[PDB]
Amino acid sequence: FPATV
Amino acid sequence: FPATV
Amino acid sequence: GAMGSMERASLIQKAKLAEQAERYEDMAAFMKGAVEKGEELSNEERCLLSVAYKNVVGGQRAAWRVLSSIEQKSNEEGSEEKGPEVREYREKVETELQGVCDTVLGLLDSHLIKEAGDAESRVFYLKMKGDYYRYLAEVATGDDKKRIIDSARSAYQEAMDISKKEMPPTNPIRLGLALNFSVFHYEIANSPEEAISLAKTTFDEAMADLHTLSEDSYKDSTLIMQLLRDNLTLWT
Amino acid sequence: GAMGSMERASLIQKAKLAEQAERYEDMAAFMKGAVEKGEELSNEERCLLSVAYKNVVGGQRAAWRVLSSIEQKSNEEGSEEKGPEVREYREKVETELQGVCDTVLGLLDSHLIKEAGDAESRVFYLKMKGDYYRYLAEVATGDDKKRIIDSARSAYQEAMDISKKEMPPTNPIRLGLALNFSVFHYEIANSPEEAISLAKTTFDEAMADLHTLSEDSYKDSTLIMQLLRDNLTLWT
Ligand SMILES: *SCCNC(=O)C(C)(C)Oc1cc(Cl)cc(Cl)c1
Ligand SMILES: *SCCNC(=O)C(C)(C)Oc1cc(Cl)cc(Cl)c1
Ligand SMILES: [Mg+2]
Ligand SMILES: [Mg+2]
Ligand SMILES: [Mg+2]
Ligand SMILES: [Mg+2]
Ligand SMILES: [Mg+2]
Ligand SMILES: [Mg+2]
Repeated sequence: FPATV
Repeated sequence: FPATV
Repeated sequence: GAMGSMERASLIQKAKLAEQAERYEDMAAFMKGAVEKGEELSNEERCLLSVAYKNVVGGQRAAWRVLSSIEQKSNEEGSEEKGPEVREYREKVETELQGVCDTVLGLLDSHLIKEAGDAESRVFYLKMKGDYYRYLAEVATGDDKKRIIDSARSAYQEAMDISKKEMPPTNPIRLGLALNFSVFHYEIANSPEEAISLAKTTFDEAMADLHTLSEDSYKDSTLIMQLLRDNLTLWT
Repeated sequence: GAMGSMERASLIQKAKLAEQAERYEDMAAFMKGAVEKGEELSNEERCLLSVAYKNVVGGQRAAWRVLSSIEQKSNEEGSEEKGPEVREYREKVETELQGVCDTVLGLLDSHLIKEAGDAESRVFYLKMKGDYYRYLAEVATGDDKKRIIDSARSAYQEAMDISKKEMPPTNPIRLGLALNFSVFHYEIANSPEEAISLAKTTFDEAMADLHTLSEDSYKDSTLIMQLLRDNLTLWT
């Protein structure tokens, strides 16, 4: 996972 | 929690 | 709806309790019930809705990735035929994930987006629409895969267009949208250069606007800017 | 049962996949389906059953404790009346937890215990029976509270009697039973001296038997002995 919000 | 298994 | 008989305020209160108890499926069901009361959501209520479903689907995605990895290793040459069980169980998790995405997209379409007139609400909901089509795209393989990808792109793009016209570059909703759309480009659209360009331009434009912010707003904006930098470091 | 049409071996395979994916509710449903095939369980299958339900109910207990703490703080003097919502939601989690306990106890009574003739299976199932009555006791307040507590005590005691006659003092099932029965004494029966005496005697008798063990068995026995010591340190 790359960062997501 | 004390330890239980 | 099983929440139809509960007061809107009680649903919101219980969603907050469920969050404290880390009961995210309950939290999502409470927030679904609150949305279905038909009234628009406040900023805090939108946050509760998004956090609830992000946690539910995040657990499903993590499980799907574990099972898909096992399924691929079982389909290599030299692996022993383990039967249909891995595929079946991956499909079961996948169908449950698709159901959750369809539920969220259904709430956005009926009727959160059409009643959202302020930038902060409309951008937030369009970002969510892009996110949940993105989660569908992660598992999609059929005739509609390209249309699922483009539904995510279209939602994100409309949110970007509104955010660039109506919000400052440090607005956390605008930043979170750009973060996620950049990940869409990298992981879904096979467009790493677009992902990197979007993350860098977003970061730099926010940096130049931080001087306008209070300490509280600075903390929120810089938190998401750090995520942009984290992804840029992963990708370059 | 929703698992009635699936092969026993496929249920066990999927329970293992669910464990890898940290999908413990699925894992428990698969193992429930396997038990309901009517055949006795192997040692590994008993482990899968116990780990699945321990994780499900463990999450429920943690959530119940969060909500009960909030409920008690809302009922002190000076606190603002927040309405029935905290109690209602604590009750909802409590009812779901009781349902899971009733399900496990139902599997043990129909018919795992009555068919368990070897010490390793019978002691394991009687320990589970004590554990799930103990979880019911943690939330019990009604006319049957004392009988729930005594049902846990009775199950644990029968398991202890068999374990002392049929298993070495280092057997991990015997050790885990004693660990949990000791916690029952401390937390449920308001008998801290009995809890401490049981943990100390169990630890010391296992210590004196470690010299008989292989390296693999030593690792399993000493793991549980460390938990006994951890509790003794908490309590003294
Ligand atoms: S909505 C949750 C409150 N905001 C935040 O936690 C953060 C500052 C990270 O911003 C943010 C969160 C979420 Cl869930 C979505 C967006 Cl677009 C922004
Ligand atoms: S049954 C799981 C395998 N055994 C263990 O992990 C351990 C050595 C801790 O022993 C053990 C586990 C469980 Cl879940 C129950 C008992 Cl009685 C003993
Ligand atoms: Mg009303
Ligand atoms: Mg499918
Ligand atoms: Mg551009
Ligand atoms: Mg069969
Ligand atoms: Mg009750
Ligand atoms: Mg004694």
